[PDB]
Amino acid sequence: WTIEEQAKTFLDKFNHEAEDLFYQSSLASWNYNTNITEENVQNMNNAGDKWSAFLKEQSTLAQMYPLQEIQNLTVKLQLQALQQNGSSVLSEDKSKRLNTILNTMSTIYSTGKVCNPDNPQECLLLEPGLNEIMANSLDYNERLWAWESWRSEVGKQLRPLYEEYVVLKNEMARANHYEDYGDYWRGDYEVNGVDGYDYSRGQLIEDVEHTFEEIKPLYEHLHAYVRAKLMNAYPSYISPIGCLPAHLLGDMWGRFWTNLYSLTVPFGQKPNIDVTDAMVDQAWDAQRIFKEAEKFFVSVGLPNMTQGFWEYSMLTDPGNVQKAVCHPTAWDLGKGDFRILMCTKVTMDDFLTAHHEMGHIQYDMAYAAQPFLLRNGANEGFHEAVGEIMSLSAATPKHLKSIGLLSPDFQEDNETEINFLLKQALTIVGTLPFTYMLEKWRWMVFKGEIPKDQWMKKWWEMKREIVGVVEPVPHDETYCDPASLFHVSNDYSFIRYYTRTLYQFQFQEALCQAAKHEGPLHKCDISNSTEAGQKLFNMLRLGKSEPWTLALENVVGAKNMNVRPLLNYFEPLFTWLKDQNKNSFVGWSTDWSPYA
Amino acid sequence: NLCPFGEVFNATRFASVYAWNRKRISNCVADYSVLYNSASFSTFKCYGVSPTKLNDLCFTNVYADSFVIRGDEVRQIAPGQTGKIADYNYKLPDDFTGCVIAWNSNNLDSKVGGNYNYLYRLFRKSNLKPFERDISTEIYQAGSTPCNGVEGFNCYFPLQSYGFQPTNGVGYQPYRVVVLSFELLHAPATVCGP
Ligand SMILES: *[C@@H]1O[C@H](CO)[C@@H](O)[C@H](O)[C@H]1NC(C)=O
Ligand SMILES: *[C@@H]1O[C@H](CO)[C@@H](O)[C@H](O)[C@H]1NC(C)=O
Ligand SMILES: *[C@@H]1O[C@H](CO)[C@@H](O)[C@H](O)[C@H]1NC(C)=O
Ligand SMILES: *[C@@H]1O[C@H](CO)[C@@H](O)[C@H](O)[C@H]1NC(C)=O
Ligand SMILES: *[C@@H]1O[C@H](CO)[C@@H](O)[C@H](O)[C@H]1NC(C)=O
Repeated sequence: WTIEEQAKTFLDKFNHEAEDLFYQSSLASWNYNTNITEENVQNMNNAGDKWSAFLKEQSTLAQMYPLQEIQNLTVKLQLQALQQNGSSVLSEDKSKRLNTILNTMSTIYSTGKVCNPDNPQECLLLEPGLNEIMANSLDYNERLWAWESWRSEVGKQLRPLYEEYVVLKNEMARANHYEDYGDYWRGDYEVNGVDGYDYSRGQLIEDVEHTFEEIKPLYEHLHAYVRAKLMNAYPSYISPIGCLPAHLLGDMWGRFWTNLYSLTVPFGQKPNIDVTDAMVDQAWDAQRIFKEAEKFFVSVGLPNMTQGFWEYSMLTDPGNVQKAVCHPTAWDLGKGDFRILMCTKVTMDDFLTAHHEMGHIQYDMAYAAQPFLLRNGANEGFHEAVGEIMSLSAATPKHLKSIGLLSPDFQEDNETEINFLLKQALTIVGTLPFTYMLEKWRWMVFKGEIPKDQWMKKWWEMKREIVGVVEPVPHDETYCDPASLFHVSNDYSFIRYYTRTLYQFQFQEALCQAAKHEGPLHKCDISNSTEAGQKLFNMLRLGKSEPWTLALENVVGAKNMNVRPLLNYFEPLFTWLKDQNKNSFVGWSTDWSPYA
Repeated sequence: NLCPFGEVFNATRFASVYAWNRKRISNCVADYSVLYNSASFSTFKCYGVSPTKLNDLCFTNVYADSFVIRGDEVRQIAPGQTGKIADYNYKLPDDFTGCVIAWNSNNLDSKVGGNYNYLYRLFRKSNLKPFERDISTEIYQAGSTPCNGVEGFNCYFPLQSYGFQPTNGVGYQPYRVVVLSFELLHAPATVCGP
């Protein structure tokens, strides 16, 4: 009975006790997110309290096994996850206050309505009503109305809540021996016991800033190219040297520029590489989308979805009999219960999101047999990357023609090729400055670097400088625009989508090399390749049992995040854009403003 | 004079696997073919014989062990297996001749909120020898510091609850198990096929 052996047994106890408490918290959350009510808020709060009190008792015991006397790597990793006491290091009042704040923000976010001014009772939710305006409208004033109403009438409700959330979350983080909540979040990437594979929380910030420097030129030129195109889409409204107005970017925040494809398509006379129209003509519904994503995975040697996944998931809007949070989420409840929550519409966007969310489930299924504490992505960027690897293949014209969403005599040109890359960039390259800047703002707020009466000042400064984007209306410190986005008001880390976006290409490189793919990385579709399926799975099945730096090296040969594979995926488009822009302004002045 | 298999296979309540029930069967006719087809069993595996072959056979006694476990654990009710159930709860011998039968009991043995009445033994200081049954409640001492009948540090109560919720995946759902041993002693065969 060495210490290691005593810890092994203790964890044996833990895994078995933990499984039910966690599952009951998951179920309680599921009811709330599918059916928002005070009764379901109370049950969620009760199940989460049980879970947290269980975790607290368990962690204080785990810390009675000194890690210094522990050689088993995977044992050491489990006791490392119980090294901090978690969310229960807050008083009962503060903890109940924090939950109130979290529930209120999430409820406000998926329940708040703005009413039309011409019709004082034709009300619209963010999803679908406002999102539809922000994805399809070509009217400056309609888009300005939806963008401003959301932030004015809902984001203002969130402002004082967010303030106290920061205070409370930082105390939680300080009590867990971090500097602030933002440092706490960055710990997801920390690696400690392993020599030549360590990674500190400070190296993340450095690696993100350093890596972002190499993405700027691609982004500068994509920026300049859409901005010239928007000039004709909104006569009078676009400065040739200014930032883009934030309400014209194709969704509520410009987090993705995908919906600008119809305005920026480089070669419009060619077959439509945007299969949204094609899948409405063929009567596709949500089920067809998800059964097609399932066909894609078993094509590479991975499993069907479970029967419980099909019987218990919510794959479409329930109607107005329930108030649900429609933001696509992949749920691993425990005990082999896997669900997706999604309000699926018949759109290429939702087609690809279906593959990506299923990808995360596929990950969850592959490490279900790992011990509870290691049932997780190697890091948050891994976990958000798997799905996107899949959609890189599922989005290619080759793949789209094979599932019958392009003509069977569709022909690939150097022009259809550029159309595709352009659309891919709108999504993938567009989101990077958006993603970096949002987290930098949150990191700065958590670090105490922005006085509260400067929050919205610095937010829009950072938008103008890093992102090339400018508010169409001046915003007071009564506003809380960061919170008008799901992840900010639902308390999720955001840099995952940055690191995730670099990983996904590093991985695609390795998967395509496995599948023997021939030419450039953007023509690759791993469908039907079990050798690719297998290489992916052997990383999925590991969960967090290996530090992410080694898990990454095992698949791609690098112990660190790397921007070169993404840059090279886009090289053809980069050289094109630079030619396209030879007569346009490139770069942006931050002084111009839509309003004067 | 047919054998009371119903009493066993169709009982409303089943034992926990740590305290598995054994029913002695004797002086009766047993149609093992009608059993194989009397329902859809997820598992019906015979080891020293076959079902059609058993209606040709006579035995002194038949023993029917029954209990509930997780699906992902039914693979342990077989000779030569290891793991929590085979090691600490129910051990078939290596030379086992007899049948293992199991079916999904999610609809009888799950409950919203969860049914926790079924237990399994989590810890033991050594392995059950075949067909032993351990209903002891002594604290398991994970070290040399003695427990003295109370839970605590390195001191664990050895029996734990399954949690059966109707939404669990198949591996986590309850399965009902029946194990049939066939005893031949130097005495009259009293249980035969037709
Ligand atoms: C929604 O929640 C309430 C309790 O808060 C419950 O009574 C109702 O049946 C639920 N509706 C659905 C569709 O689950
Ligand atoms: C929680 O963590 C702190 C700091 O490690 C520790 O001092 C304390 O004893 C732990 N348990 C409880 C109930 O606070
Ligand atoms: C780690 O521990 C597990 C058992 O918990 C063992 O199977 C594995 O081989 C060990 N590896 C190392 C490096 O300790
Ligand atoms: C292979 O992929 C093609 C499309 O590229 C598809 O039509 C075909 O059915 C797939 N074959 C198998 C065996 O999955
Ligand atoms: C269990 O009950 C059903 C319904 O009465 C019956 O048909 C079946 O044969 C029974 N099973 C056994 C093994 O007796």
